[PDB]
Amino acid sequence: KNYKQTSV
Amino acid sequence: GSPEFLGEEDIPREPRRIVIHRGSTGLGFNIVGTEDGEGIFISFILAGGPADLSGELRKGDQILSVNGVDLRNASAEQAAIALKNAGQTVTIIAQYKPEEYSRFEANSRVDSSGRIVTD
Repeated sequence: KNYKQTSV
Repeated sequence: GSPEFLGEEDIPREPRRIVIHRGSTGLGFNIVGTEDGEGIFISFILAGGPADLSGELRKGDQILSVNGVDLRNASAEQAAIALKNAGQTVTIIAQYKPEEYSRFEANSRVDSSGRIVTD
């Protein structure tokens, strides 16, 4: 997916 | 006295400067990207968090920079580091890019006003 999600 | 709804008005597409003051707490939003580095986008803003309290960021904004650090070609991990380590005053340059963003989220598209719609 290549994909990455993160909280900041 | 016919109302005047915001919701038809185009969302501005030029870059904006957002200054968030968050002390030593999270900024209160989520970013999405690839490890490719094809843009870092806001996916989610937490109700009541510092970003929300700024009132000037939205889902679908691309984060162009944080405190002068160019993030247009960042990886998600390194963007997160930059944001988390940006200090108490965080100066974001953001630009609304709903077409690019909509490729991340299932069954989403952009309508005539530039709003992101999920079916």
